[PDB]
This record gives sequence, structure tokens and C-alpha cells, in this order.
Amino acid sequence: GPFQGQRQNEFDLMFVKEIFKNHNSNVVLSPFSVKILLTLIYEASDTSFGAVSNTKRELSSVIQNDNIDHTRSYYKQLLESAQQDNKDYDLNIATNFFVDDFIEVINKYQQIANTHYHAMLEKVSYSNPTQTAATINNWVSEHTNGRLREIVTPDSLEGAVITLVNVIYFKGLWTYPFPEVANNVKPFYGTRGKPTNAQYMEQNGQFYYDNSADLGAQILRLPYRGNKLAMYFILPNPDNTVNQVLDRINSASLHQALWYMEENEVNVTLPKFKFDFSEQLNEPLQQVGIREIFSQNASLPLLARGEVRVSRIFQKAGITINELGSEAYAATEIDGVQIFNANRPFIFFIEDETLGTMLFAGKIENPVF
Repeated sequence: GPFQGQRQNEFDLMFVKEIFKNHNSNVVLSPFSVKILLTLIYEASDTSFGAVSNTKRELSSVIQNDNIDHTRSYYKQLLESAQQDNKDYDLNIATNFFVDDFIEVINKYQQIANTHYHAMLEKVSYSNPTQTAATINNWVSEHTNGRLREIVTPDSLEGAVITLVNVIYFKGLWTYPFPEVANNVKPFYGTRGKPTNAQYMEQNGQFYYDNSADLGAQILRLPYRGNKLAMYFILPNPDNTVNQVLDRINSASLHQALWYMEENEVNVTLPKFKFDFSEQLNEPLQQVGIREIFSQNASLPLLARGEVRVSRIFQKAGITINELGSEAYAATEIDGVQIFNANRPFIFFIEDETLGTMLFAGKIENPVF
């Protein structure tokens, strides 16, 4: 069943809103993974001792009671709950610092990064951007089972000394798969311009659902097999846009909107989509107040043997939904109805329902499959 606790998603929702407001395209990212990146940077900073600085201060809403033992066990527990090896789904979060030749990585830091944050550090030579780009891109492929093939070009490494890269990959099956229909194209009414077309899937089922008066949107939950993950969809009522619904969403208002959902008979129509989304996170992080780590006053003394700072942060994520699930092509197993018909733009997210973790967040402006 749905998560009954309070999600620690204040930062997640803030950062998601910043990304969405600046891209007029489909978007998908992993807000939880962004917090992992920020916490690794926190761990690398001198500031992080229970000592003060604008770095320690700004990385705040991501750190746990500014107590490092708690921070490690917290993020470690959430990473392991999400990525738990199991027969039902495959989820992998991968994170690497790619560090220039001349930098000496502190061993105790590689230890903490691997153990608590399931992150690693590798040496490269930025004096050879071409070789380095190849190294980073092959790492992306290897850690996403080829779902993602590249994330940087030589040009995006220009001037870099440390690049922090995160990717995420997820394969899963719907608990309730859609019937497969060969031909089901219909119009899709995008936010701007004339309608486009999409390929749709439709079923009747019992799902947690509500038409939220507060948000001005319908909300729907489709669970994946494994008793852990579910995808939520927030579909603005026709009177409202994704941007208007976004402005209404915050931790408390999303808490209540999900709280109001209950199991209903629902006829669900969703457009199929497959896409990926890559971004350098420097600019959006700066926009939401995380600035000191990109400043001339930044340092990483607990990562790099002594001043260097993170040059660029990249994140990439791919997402697919079809009748069977996400990256799914086989399924060993197959009047008061409410109607949820997503033929206009909507928001979605995938959550660990045992802990509240916002593992994926995205929006569909033009679904292409």
C-alpha cells in the first residue's frame, strides 16, 4: 500500500520545480540521487565537521540533523531499499567522481563513498578530453545496462578538474499490466501549439486515485511488482496547466493530495513514452540557493589530499512506460468507474513506498514512443 509517513521531499520538490520551469520538453530526473551527490560533496568538504561555513550551511536541507553518522545510515538505508537486488525489478543508481591525474584521492573518502553512498572515484586525464569522454560514456553504459550510452562530449569537459556524474536505471513490471492493442493512436493536446499524436494504452482496474480539488489535478497510482515501488501520475484538470499545478505543489500540499487517494474503480488511459534527459546541475543548483560549492571559496579537502572543487555535475536518466511496465517486454503473468485520460501534459514520479523516496520525477509535454 501507499506510503503513510511524511516524505522528506522538500528539497526534491523545490529542485524538480526549478528544472521543469526551465524546460519545455519531456523531463525526467532523480531528485533523491541529487541529494546523494550533494551529500557526497558535503562529506568531501572541510565544513562538514559538527565548524561552520556557507557550504555546510547551504547543503542543509539535504543533511540529517547535521550529524554525520545519521546522515550515512540514512542515505545508505534508502539507497539499499531502492536498489535492493531482487527478482521483481532492477533499479541501479550509479555515481562517480572523475578526477584529473594530478589529484590524490583520500583513501578514507573512497571508503565512505563506496560503503554509505554506493559511489566511486576514478582517475582520468582531462588533458585528453576525447579519451576521458569515452571513459565516462562507457561507464554510463556499463552501469545502465546500455539504456544510456553517453552523457558528455569533449566540449563539456573543457576546463574540468573534477566531474561528478550520476545516472539511474530502472526496469520493472506493473502489478496490473495494460491489455496490448496493436493500433491505438489518438491526439495529444500539448501545452502550446496544435495537438500532436500519441500511442495509448487503456485498462479498467482498482487503483488509488483522487481528483484533487486542492491541486486542480487528478492523481493516480500504478504499482510495480515487488511491494516497493509505484509510479504516480498528476494530471492537471483541463482548466489548468502543468505549471499551475506545479505552483500548488509543496511537501504539505502533496502530502495531503496523496493522503486523499483511495482505491477506486478507474478507467486509465496513458500515452506510452520512451525518452531520456540529461543536464548539467550547476546552474539549477545555483538557482535554488546551492552556490558556495561552485564558488572560488569551495574546497574538497576530505576528498582531495591537500584547493580543488567540483567543476561540473552531470545527471542523466532514461524512462519508458508501456503496457507491461518500464523497460519491460515480458510478463510471466497477466457502475461507478472514474475516468483518468491523460491526453494532455502531466507530471509523474516513482517512489519507494516503504520510505517515501522520490527516485524518479518527470513530466510529459509530448510523449514519444
